[PDB]
Amino acid sequence: GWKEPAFSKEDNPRGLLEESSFATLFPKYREAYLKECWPLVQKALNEHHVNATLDLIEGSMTVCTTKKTFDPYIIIRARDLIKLLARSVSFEQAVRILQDDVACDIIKIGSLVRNKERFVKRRQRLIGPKGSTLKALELLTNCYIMVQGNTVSAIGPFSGLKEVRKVVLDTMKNIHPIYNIKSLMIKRELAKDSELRSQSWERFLPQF
Amino acid sequence: LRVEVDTFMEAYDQKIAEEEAKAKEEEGVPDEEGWVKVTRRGRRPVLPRTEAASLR
Amino acid sequence: EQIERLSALDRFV
Amino acid sequence: ENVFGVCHIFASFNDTFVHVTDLSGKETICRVTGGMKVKADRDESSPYAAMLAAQDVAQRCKELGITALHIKLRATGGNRTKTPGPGAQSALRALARSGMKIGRIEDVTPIPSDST
Amino acid sequence: GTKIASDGLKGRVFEVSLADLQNDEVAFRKFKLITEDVQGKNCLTNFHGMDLTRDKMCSMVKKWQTMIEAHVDVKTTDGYLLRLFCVGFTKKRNNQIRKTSYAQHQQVRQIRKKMMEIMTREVQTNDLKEVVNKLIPDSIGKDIEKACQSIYPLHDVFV
Amino acid sequence: PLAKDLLHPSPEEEKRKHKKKRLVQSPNSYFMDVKCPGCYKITTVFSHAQTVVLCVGCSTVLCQPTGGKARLTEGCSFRRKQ
Amino acid sequence: SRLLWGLEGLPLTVSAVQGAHPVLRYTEVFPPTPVRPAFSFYETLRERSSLLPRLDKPCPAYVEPMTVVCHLEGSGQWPQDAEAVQRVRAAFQLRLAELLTQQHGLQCRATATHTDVLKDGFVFRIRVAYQREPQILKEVQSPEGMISLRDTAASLRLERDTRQLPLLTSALHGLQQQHPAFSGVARLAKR
RNA sequence: CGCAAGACGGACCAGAGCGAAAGCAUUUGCCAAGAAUGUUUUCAUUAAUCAAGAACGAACCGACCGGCGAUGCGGCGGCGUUAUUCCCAUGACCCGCCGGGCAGCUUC
Ligand SMILES: [Mg+2]
Ligand SMILES: [Zn+2]
Repeated sequence: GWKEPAFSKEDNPRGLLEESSFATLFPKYREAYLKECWPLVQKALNEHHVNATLDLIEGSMTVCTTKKTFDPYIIIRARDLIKLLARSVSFEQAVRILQDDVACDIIKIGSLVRNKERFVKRRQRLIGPKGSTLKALELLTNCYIMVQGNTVSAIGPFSGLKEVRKVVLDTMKNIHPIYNIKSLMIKRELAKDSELRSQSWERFLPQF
Repeated sequence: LRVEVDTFMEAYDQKIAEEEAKAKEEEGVPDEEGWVKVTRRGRRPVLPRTEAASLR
Repeated sequence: EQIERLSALDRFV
Repeated sequence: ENVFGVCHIFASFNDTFVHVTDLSGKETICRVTGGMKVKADRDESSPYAAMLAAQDVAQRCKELGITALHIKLRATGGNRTKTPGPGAQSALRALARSGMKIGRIEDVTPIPSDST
Repeated sequence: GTKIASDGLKGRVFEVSLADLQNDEVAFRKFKLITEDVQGKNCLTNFHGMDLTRDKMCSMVKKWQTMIEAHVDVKTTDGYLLRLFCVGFTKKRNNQIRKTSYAQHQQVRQIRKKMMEIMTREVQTNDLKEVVNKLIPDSIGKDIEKACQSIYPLHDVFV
Repeated sequence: PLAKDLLHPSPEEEKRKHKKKRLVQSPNSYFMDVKCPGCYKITTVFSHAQTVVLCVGCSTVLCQPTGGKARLTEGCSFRRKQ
Repeated sequence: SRLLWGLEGLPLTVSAVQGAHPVLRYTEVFPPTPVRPAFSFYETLRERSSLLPRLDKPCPAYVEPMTVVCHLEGSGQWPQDAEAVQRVRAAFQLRLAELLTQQHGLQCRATATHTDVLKDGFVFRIRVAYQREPQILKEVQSPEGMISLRDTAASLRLERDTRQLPLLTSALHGLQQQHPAFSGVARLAKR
């Protein structure tokens, strides 16, 4: 069990030389929420000495590094944050990806199905009755998942995000999510049993 | 040279402003014998009195 | 609520 | 002044590649993969392996006079995910920990416009 | 021997941002330079192409406006043949209350037509040296924006 | 609904209604006398003209057909008739 | 040309710079050289930085300014009168000379039709032209009451000096690049 | 870095538009067709619904009078802004009004 070492200003003085920038767009129905939480997001990013600007006229979210910043990768984590906020992800969930342990993935599902009514039906299947299947996915994966429009946003450990992308895309491919959710349950309990770890799990996996 | 240029443009702009104000007063306002003058200052676009427009 | 219902080159610049 | 180079960091979920070239990107200076450091297929994409690969590339650059690097982060792209791998964060950190100066950060993940 | 270092040195393309080529110019515009000759530890380059950054292109495309694109093939006076691309967006007026600002199809074609001749006329009359001097501040895009105000107001016009 | 007298409609009501939906049909078009520049002879032109009208004396283009009312040339003087 | 392409403080930005002189197309029979006047050979006005030939000394050395046509940014605030455009052009001549001597320390003389600039021993004659000026000169309101467009000798002359001449100069400049012997043949033919 | 091949036409893209339905999305040229609107033009009952027959064809309830908002096209009128017309073109915004549409919310 090895954890990544922490990075501080001591590790490099004035590490950054040139300033990098990233910009993202948001719809107007998200404009109101971003307006109140902007005092909060600028406070969070100022800890890493990276600036943010909310352009109301352009409808854009812009983050750019400065001369004080010492961590080069934090701009990537800063760009990922503003993308989630435009996708209606709430502030507390969105800021958590700034920590190194958490990752993010935005999955575009609009292009899969030409027919709009077919697309809506399978999206409702992914959420399921009372949102149970989504949270059944959420608990097994240990990742926070939100479905908004034609995008599915998931954040968490890297192994979790790989599982999310498979099942979410598979739902658009007209194979039922219940098959994938039950498949994950079998996989979890097999991980508990140390025996036959090298042996194949194909027999234990359910078959149609 | 600069004084003459500024002097002429000051006089030229004053003449242009007077013509625009006079035309703005005269737009609409039918006169005696019932004549209304068609101008470009109205809201309906008009056919220009040019050779190119007539041939087109 | 009651109210509601009721020099020469400078021009080129 | 600072002598500049271009560093490409491909970070798949399976493996991490760190590759340094010149400004034009045609001449290879040093390329180390995650598999060359750890002798296990489990840990080819591990952050520990990427940090070891970054240090070996970084130590290579100093005797050649290379002092500053431009970084091009890239994921698998295409029909697959557009998320940087676990090794991306550790490798970028290790390059700065080795004393190498950092230029501009750009993502060069190939994004398809028409889905297949 | 039997192979020349300059042969491998020639034909290399460098992607340099205009901020690294001009003292106070913008940074979202990039230029392509290709090495043509070697002069004793001195590689000499020439103009090869021009492009915009990915983030700048993504930010301009909004949701409630119309996008107009045009392309031409024009030859300069000195024999260089170029292909130029432009993008434009319809602009909402200050006093406008309507949510959407769309231009009709015939208005789009009239805008697209005026896009073509302006690039055509401003390149075939001049040479490669003069064209690059126009591209650095993008005076071509400003000229297109002024000429298209009569048909439909436009913003973010760029080559 | 508002109370309207079908027998005696209001002055602003009949001019606002469609020409076929009035009590008695009445067109919205009219005839006018136009005087071209160059020669001051008077020509009678229909308001919703569908063909270009030329002065008989001097063959000058008077009006250009449009979707609705015909557009008159600049400098011409017009008067409604009747 | 690069100095003009970047000059600041002008109400209208520079849109095009074109040369219209035989020197710039390699067809001058005797090419010029940079010159430095002698102070004692002349007398000085001291109100303007301009020298005058002396009565007793022989004729001074001949210097021919080279014509350069400059087009500004298009705008709709220009006058629609023929003689009024002449006034705005003269103002642009004065403004161009004032800024050039302030930013780069170049000797400039402003005239109602051109500006003379001394740089590196060479003398350039800068002319500012307006795009719609030839169209204004073609406006002829006829007695019967209809305004038309007809070619005029003044209008034809203006189109030749500002539009046709730069095109031929640039076209012949490119031709010399492929054929280095074109300059010798053309200059000998004139002689 | 360059070349070749097979698909596909994102973002812009809307409960918007078009077609009898099934269906229809890069640029440009060409050929025929069409809805609505405008009309003091023309003919004068030439119409409606339909078994048979013919063309095409993916892979609560009822013609139940109305109203209010937006929306697409065409037309009319208008205080003001905004560009401006060699050719090409006479528009962008705001307000009121009349029609036939795509849909909502209400009523009888
Ligand atoms: Mg309308
Ligand atoms: Zn007449």
